[PDB]
Amino acid sequence: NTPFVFEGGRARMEFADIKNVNITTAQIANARIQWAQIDNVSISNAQIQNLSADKITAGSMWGSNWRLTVGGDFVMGGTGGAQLWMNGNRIDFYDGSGALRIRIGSW
Amino acid sequence: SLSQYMKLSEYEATWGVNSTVNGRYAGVKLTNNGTNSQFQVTANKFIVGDGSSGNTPFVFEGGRARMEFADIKNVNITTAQIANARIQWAQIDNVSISNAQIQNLSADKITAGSMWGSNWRLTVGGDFVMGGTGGAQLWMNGNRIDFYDGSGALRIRIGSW
Amino acid sequence: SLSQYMKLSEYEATWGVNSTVNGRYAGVKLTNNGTNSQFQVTANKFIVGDGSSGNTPFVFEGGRARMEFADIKNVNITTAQIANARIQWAQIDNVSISNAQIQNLSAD
Repeated sequence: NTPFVFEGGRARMEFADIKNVNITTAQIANARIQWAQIDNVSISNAQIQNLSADKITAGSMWGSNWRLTVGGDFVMGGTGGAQLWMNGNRIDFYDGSGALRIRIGSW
Repeated sequence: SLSQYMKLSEYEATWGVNSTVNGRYAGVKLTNNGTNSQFQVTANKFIVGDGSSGNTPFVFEGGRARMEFADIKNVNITTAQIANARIQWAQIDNVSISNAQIQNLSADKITAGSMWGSNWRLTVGGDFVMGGTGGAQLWMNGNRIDFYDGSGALRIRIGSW
Repeated sequence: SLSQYMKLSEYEATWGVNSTVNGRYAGVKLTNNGTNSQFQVTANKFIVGDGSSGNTPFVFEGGRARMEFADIKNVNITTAQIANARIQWAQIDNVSISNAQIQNLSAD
């Protein structure tokens, strides 16, 4: 095996153990990390067990039984298929048949 | 031995180079004790130059392996300092981040100071404020839900008056 | 003929010092076939020791490039296992995270 191959300007390595790496550009297919400190990130998909954040700018939000739309509709589901639909004009309570039972706000 | 007190011994085909000048040891000791072949470069600077451009795109210097490019299938790292990092699949046990831009965030628990959509905000104080059509605004917290109209006039209050 | 080692054929200059002890091919084979030169260290341990302290702060051992420090301008990696990682800019197609602490989190 050639588990170090410096070829064509590229240090190919099958394994490495680096105590202290500076990197200018990484292209990492898989990355387990115990303690990161990231000044800026873009991410396509995250799966975070315990997120903490000082400010969250969110487009849409979705839980198992609620959603906050990009438009600002906070919709929560209820027992029996009931639904609170809330936005900056009104709170609507729908029942499990989809019938509006209470409106509070702009009619 | 047509080499310098290094030649090749039986047990250790010691291609030493062992440049000893002013008590600085340099070498290339290809030892092979037949169990561990050790190619010990001893140098303040190990270089791989490319055989084409005289670029030195591997330079180990002063304890530091400098690389112009690398292709590492597996890397343990104790400390990274990465200026730019594209990553296809991360698994991060702990992270601090100063700015994030996440297309699809899933999370089991979100501790949050303030939260801000295009037409809503949940403040650090616990005021959830949604904007509405015409500049209307539902402002709610654990004391009340207030509906303001497009002129900022309170139209409905529910909770503490 | 070269005892401690070498071989210039018209088509390949093999600077191959092939330390073959106990069937461990140690070597360093600088081939040059005039199209590709290859400096093949073959070693259980390619060490770069500093010529100063006898520290070995590059040690290619057992298929693993051990590095006390490194400065890599452009690393492709297939699998990282990073104990601590400061990163100034990242672009992460997928991530699982156990704990995050994010000062400003934009998300679609």
